[PDB]
Amino acid sequence: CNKQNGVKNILITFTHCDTGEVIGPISHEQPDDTLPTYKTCAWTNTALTNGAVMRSASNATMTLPVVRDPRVPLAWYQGCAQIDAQVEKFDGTVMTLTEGAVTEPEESDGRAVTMTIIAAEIDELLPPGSLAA
Amino acid sequence: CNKQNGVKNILITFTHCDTGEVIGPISHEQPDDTLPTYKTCAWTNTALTNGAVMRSASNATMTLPVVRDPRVPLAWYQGCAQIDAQVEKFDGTVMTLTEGAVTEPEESDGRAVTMTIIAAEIDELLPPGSLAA
Amino acid sequence: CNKQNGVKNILITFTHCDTGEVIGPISHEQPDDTLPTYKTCAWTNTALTNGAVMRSASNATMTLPVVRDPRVPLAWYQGCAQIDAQVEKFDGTVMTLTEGAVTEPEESDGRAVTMTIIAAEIDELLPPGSLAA
Amino acid sequence: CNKQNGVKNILITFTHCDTGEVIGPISHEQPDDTLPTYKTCAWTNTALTNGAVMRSASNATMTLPVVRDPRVPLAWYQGCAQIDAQVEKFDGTVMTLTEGAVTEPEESDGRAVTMTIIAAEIDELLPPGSLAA
Amino acid sequence: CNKQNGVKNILITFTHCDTGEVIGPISHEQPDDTLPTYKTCAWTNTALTNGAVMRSASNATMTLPVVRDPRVPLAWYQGCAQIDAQVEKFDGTVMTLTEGAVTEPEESDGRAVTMTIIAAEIDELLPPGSLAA
Amino acid sequence: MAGPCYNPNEHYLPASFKGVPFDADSSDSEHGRNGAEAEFVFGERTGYADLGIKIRSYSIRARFQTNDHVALSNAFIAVLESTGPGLLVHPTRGPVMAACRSARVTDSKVDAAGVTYIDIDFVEANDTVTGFG
Repeated sequence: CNKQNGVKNILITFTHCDTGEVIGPISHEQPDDTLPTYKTCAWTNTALTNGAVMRSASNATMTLPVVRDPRVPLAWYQGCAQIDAQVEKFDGTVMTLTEGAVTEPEESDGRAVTMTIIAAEIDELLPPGSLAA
Repeated sequence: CNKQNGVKNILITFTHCDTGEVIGPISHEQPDDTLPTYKTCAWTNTALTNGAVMRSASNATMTLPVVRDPRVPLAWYQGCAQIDAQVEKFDGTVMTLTEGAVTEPEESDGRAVTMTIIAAEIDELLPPGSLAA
Repeated sequence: CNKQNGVKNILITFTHCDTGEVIGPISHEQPDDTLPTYKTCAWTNTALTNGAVMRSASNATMTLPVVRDPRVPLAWYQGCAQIDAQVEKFDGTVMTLTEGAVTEPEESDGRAVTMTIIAAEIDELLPPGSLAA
Repeated sequence: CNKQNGVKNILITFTHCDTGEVIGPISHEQPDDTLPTYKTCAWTNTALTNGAVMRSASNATMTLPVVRDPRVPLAWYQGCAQIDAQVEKFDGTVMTLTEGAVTEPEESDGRAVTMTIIAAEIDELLPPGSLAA
Repeated sequence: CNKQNGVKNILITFTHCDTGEVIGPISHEQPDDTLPTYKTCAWTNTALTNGAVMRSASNATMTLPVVRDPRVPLAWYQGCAQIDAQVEKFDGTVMTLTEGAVTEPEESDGRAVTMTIIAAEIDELLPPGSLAA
Repeated sequence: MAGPCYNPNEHYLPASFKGVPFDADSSDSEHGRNGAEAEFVFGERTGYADLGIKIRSYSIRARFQTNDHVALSNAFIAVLESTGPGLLVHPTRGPVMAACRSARVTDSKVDAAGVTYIDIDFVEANDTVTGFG
C-alpha cells in the first residue's frame, strides 16, 4: 500500500532547557483526522509590478498535532523545552527537524496539543527512485 | 465533447535556481474538484468620479492546484524553484506560462499543493474559429 | 407573461484599445441563477445630524455575470477592452450602457466571468405606460 | 385579529428634485418575509464610567424594503428623489415620515429595493387607548 | 420547582425626561427563548505580566429583551426615557435596577426590543440560605 | 445639506482664472483681524486694540480626468506663471482678484495613471497707485 495518505510514526525528543534533561525518542499518536503541514523553503517571494518579485528571509515551519503523553508535563509540550521531531508517512517519505522551538502556544484541555515549530531547515527523505539530487 | 468544463493535461518543467538542473516536462493530476483560475490583463483599472478610471501596473497571475509528484522534493513546488506550466482544457484551449515565480507559499500536508504563479504575460490558444486576431 | 423576473437577452460589443477592432453585438448566456444588478443615481447621500445629508460624486455601475464566448479572448472580458452592453428582461425593461470600463477584475476559471462596469450614466426603458417623464 | 405582527399598507409619494414633479401616494407591496425597522429617538447615549452617559445628535432612521413599481424609474427609488412614506401595521399602529432622503444606495436587480431613509422626526399613532400623551 | 432556569416576572417603570410624567410598574413578556444577562462587578481587571493586573472603572450593565407594550410609544423603549427594571427568576433570585439609561439603540420592527441598560449599582436578592453577607 | 432636493451644480460657481476654465475640487479661505493684546504686570485686567484687517488667502485643488489630461494640465501651468495678477472666480467666494503664490503638480505612471492633481495657493491682490500716496 503506497498511495495511502497518512502518518505512520511520530517520534519526539524533549530537552528541558532549565535542567538539561533529555528524554529518549518517545512515540506518539495523533488526536483526530487532521494531518501535519510543512513548509521547507526558507526564502519567501512577494509580487512586484510586471512579473518581478521581492525575496525575504522567513523561516521553515512545522505543525504537529499530537496526543499528549501522560508521563510528560504539559509545560514541556509548550514553549518550555526544545523539540526534535520525525514523521514517517505511509508511502515512505521521512521528514526530520532538529533544534525546533514552539511559538505562541494556545490553551489545551490536557489531551490534544497542536505544536507550531520553527527551525533553520527541514530535511526530506523521498522514497527510492528520486529525480533531484 | 466540447461543452465539458474541465482540465485535460497539466505539464510542469522545474528549473532549480541553486544548481541549474532542469527536469523535463512532467504530467500532473488534480487533488480535488476545483479548477485553475486565470487573469491575463496586465493593467488594472480603478473607479474615479463621473466615469473616469485610473490604470495601474499589476501583473498576470495563475492558481494551479496540483498533486505533488512523489519524485520531486516538496521544496521545489514552493518558492524554491522556477516553474513553466501548461494547461489544456477539454474544449481545446491551451494556456502557456514561462518564467513564473511562486509567491507567499502556505503549508501543505505533502500531497496537495496550491501554487500561485505570476508572470509578465500569459499566452492563450483559442480553439479553431476565433474572431479576434 | 409579465410577472416573471428574469433576463431575456444580453448583447455585448467589444472595442479593442490597442488595435481599434470592433466586434458586433454578440448574444450571451448567464452562467447561474444570479441576476445582474444596477445603480443609476449618480449621487450619494451621507447622513449628517438632524436629518441633513451630503452629496458626493459617485458613479453608475453594473454587475454583469455572463458566460465567456469561446470565440473571444479571455483578456477582453477583463480590463483590456471597452464594453457596450444591453440587457432586456422578460417584463420589457431595457437597460443600455456605453463607454463602460471594467474595474478590479478577479481570477476566472475560463467559463464564468463576472464583470463590474462603470459608466457616466445608464439609460432605462420602462415598459409602455410609464408615469414619469 | 390584533395580535398579528405584519404590515398592511405602504404608501409612498415621490418628488423629483430636478423637475418638481409629484406623484400621488401610490401603494406598494413587500418583496419577502422581512419587516421594516424603525428608530424614533433623535439622541444617542454613550457609556461613561460609573453610570454616566453622553448625548449625541444622531437622526431618526427608517428601513423600508418594498417591491419596485413598474411605472416608476428605478433612479427615483435611489437617492434621486424625496420620499414621503407611511406604514400601517395590522394591529393599528401608523407611522408617518416626511421629507426623508435615501442614503448610500446599493445595487438592485430591478425588483427588490431596500431603501434607507432619514428624517428630522417620525410620528407614531398608537392604537386607541394609549397611556402617554 | 427550583431548578428551572427561566424568568417569572418583568416590571418596568418609565419616567419621561421632557415632561416628568411617571408610568407605574407595568408587567412585560419575552419575545423569544433568550434570557437577560447581567454584570454586577463595577471594576474591571486586565492582564499585566507575571500575574499582576490593572483595575479600571467600567460600569454595571444589563441586557433586557422584552416585548413592546402596545400602550407605550416606541420612543420610550430607547434613549428617550429613564428605566427602572426588576426581573424575578423561577428559583427566586431578584435583580433590581434604578436610574438606568439606554445606550446605542438599534432599529426595531415594532414588537421586539432589546434594551441595553447601565447603572451605578445592581442589587441582587439570593434565595433563603445565602452564605455571603 | 438638508433635504434631498439639493443641486450642487446650481449653488457652486464654475471656477476659472484669467479667463481659462478649470475643474475645481476644493475651496478654502482664511480671514481675520490684527489685534494688539496686552497684559499688564501684577494686574488683574488686560487690554486690546484693533489695528487693521488681515490679508485673505485662498487655496484650491484641481483634477483633470478627460482624455489626454497632460496637454491641458501642462498648458494650464503656463497661465499660473504669467506675470501679474488676474481675476479669479472662486467657487463659493465669487469673483475676486488674486495672484498665484505656489502650485504643486502631482502625478504617477504606475500608482495612478490617467489623472493629474494640482494644488494651488492664491493671495488677494488689490491694485495700488505707484506714487506711494
